[PDB]
Amino acid sequence: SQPRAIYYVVALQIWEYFSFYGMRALLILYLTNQLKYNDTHAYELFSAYCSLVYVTPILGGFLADKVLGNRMAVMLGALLMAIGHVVLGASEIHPSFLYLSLAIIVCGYGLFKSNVSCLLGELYEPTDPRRDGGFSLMYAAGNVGSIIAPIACGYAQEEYSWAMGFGLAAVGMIAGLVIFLCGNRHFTHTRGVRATNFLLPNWGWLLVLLVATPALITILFWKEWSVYALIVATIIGLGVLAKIYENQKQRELGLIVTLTFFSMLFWAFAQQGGSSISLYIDRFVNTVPTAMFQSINAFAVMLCGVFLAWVVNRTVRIWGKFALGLGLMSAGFCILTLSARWSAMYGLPLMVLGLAVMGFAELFIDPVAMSQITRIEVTGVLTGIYMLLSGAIANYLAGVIADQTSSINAYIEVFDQITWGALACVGVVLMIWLYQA
Repeated sequence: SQPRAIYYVVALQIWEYFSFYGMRALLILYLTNQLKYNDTHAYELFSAYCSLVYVTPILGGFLADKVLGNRMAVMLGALLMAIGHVVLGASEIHPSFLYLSLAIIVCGYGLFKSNVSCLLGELYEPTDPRRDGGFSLMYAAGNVGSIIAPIACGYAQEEYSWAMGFGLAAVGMIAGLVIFLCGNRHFTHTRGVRATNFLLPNWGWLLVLLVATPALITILFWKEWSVYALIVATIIGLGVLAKIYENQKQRELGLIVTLTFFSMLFWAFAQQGGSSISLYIDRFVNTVPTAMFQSINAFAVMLCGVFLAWVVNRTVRIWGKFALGLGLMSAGFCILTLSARWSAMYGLPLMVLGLAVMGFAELFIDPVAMSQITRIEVTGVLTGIYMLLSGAIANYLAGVIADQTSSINAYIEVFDQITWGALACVGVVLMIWLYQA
């Protein structure tokens, strides 16, 4: 019972999410298994990917805020992502096509994330009730594609080849793109730039897309450089946060810093969960295995979300929310660590449980880091810095935790340790807002 363009953006979200998360499902697995790549190199690449995927939407999603509009930069984000996924099928020739494909998709996603959010944002007026139902349709559609994808790319891989899998990701994105580009009625009117800021006609934008691509290619390629470009972006975000420290009297600011810190540690555990458990899985297992477990992440998230919207102070709220998210990440890793050491050491689906509780909490925290940002004291920037630290830094940290994993005894080492550590985060949170009350 919504407008036309909403069904469109919904379908494009389901197919884009399908593609991306199916690929990222196969990513670390493929990377170790048919590569020639050892564990740690694969961890640095995968990490690098996930992390930059969280970085580019800043500069990328802005390209549609200023010169391009939210019509063009989404179809561009989607084209970049499609071609990236396709070149990512041909990756088996040379250590080129890999970083090529990955940079094309980091660029594409870089556009598409914030561009599609702002694009749906440009449809409804500040009257429509159906606005919220459309964004919750974005939630649910995206997450449905999230449970569907790794089982689709999964059953596509092993009974055919990695080719059919990654090309199924590409094909999914292609169908999402066909679905979007078919027709009209979308808006945001991309225009306005005619030639030079400093020598900056279209040549500047060609240069921007092209050159952004190998700037990303060799960063995943050298991968030493990978770590450092974040450190660049990091001194940037921190210097800016520091600038944000206008007067205004009272400023939830530093306690939002507190937020983005605890959510950073959180996402380190969550993403590293994704990769380390992705490899751990096929190596120790008590119909297809492997990459289809990211589907139980997505599915636990959907269960918990369905029950969340089914259920319904800046003190009691944030207290409980963060302490519960952290608490269940920890518990998930306790049940997971005891899944590994019970499956083996003295004799597992309880690992499925561990993941399910990891999603179970994923639900719980970071609406609150995001609610608190929109509610601040401008707003759109704060969530950029947040997405930087929390998204990026936590994905590279996820990568490091992974490095420090790479047998079953080491895996158990890191899982147990991050259970007591996630729990340390919980405790500190509990203490904090208990003392707030």
